[PDB]
Amino acid sequence: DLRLHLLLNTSVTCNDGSPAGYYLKESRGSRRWLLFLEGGWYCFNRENCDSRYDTMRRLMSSRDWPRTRTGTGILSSQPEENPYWWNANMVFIPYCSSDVWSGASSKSEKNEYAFMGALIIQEVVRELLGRGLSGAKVLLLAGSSAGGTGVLLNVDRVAEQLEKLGYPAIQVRGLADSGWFLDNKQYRHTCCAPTEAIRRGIRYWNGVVPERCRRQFQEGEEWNCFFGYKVYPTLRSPVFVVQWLFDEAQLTVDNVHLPVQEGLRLYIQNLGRELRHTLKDVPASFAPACLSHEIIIRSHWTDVQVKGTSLPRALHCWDRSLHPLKGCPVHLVDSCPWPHCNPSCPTG
Ligand SMILES: *[C@@H]1O[C@H](CO)[C@@H](O)[C@H](O)[C@H]1NC(C)=O
Repeated sequence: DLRLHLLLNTSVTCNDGSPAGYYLKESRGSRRWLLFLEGGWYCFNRENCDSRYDTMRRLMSSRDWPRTRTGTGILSSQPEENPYWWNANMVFIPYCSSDVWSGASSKSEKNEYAFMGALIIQEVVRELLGRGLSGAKVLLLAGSSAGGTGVLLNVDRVAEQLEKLGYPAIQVRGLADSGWFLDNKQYRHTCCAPTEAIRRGIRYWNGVVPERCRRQFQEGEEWNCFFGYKVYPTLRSPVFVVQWLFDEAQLTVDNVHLPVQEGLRLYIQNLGRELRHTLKDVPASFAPACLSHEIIIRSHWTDVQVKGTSLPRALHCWDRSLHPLKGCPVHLVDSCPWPHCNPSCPTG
């Protein structure tokens, strides 16, 4: 029910130079817009991007994209599946730039691949203004995994872009799902250490980060802005953070692969404690004590609860807060210390 549109500006491309695009389901009565950034890791040199092109080509190219996609979770148009924003205009932006949505570089005689993630978002926003976004009251930029980090890197640029295009009434907000990572010590050492790979990626991609964060960390240190707890305080747009306390991707880059003995037990408990600590001053957040990865486009996303409140409810309470609320909380972080100490955790 979401229909493919390739970008009219065909200079804004996926990795291999094919045009980027978006899937759109309009809702005629609605002034709410949901733009969702797909995730799927990244690549950061010629050799690992070549490998990704062999076996993950849909993440690098639009050549084989289907004409439609079915919206699931927060992208579902059915109230039964999506209590939050079922009647919104929905946009799914495929991740085909392998750059955590940060890149601003074209394929050229010096570049085998194009890394245009940041420009893809800008161009989607620009072309949507002629399809009804000009009349929007709220634009929620959402995303899972690398797309969740992409929200953090791009939400304020979308707000700046709309302001400079003459649309200061559109309220831009962010929803970052499973994109809030820690640059912590690995349980065992190896690469991968995400700090080093992101450092190399930014140079390979011509990656860009939000301006205030860039000005804090300065040249050569912009990799810091890919880490939510560092970039979030620099952002002006309201951002709701969704993060499993024991995220599978975090554990993977930490070289944890699950009878747990004391060293690993303490490692996992300390990871949950550190994640919880970084969310202490994030007023809008949903952080269940589960070992999982992504939530908001999963069909059963309504099932998990923190302190008896589901994520669709928390997001609705967030909406109300942006118009504390009795019985409508927006800060929901588990305090129990082990995966699945919350009984509503996904089953697998
Ligand atoms: C196409 O996109 C590029 C890169 O974002 C930009 O420089 C150029 O002005 C755009 N052209 C049109 C016609 O939108």
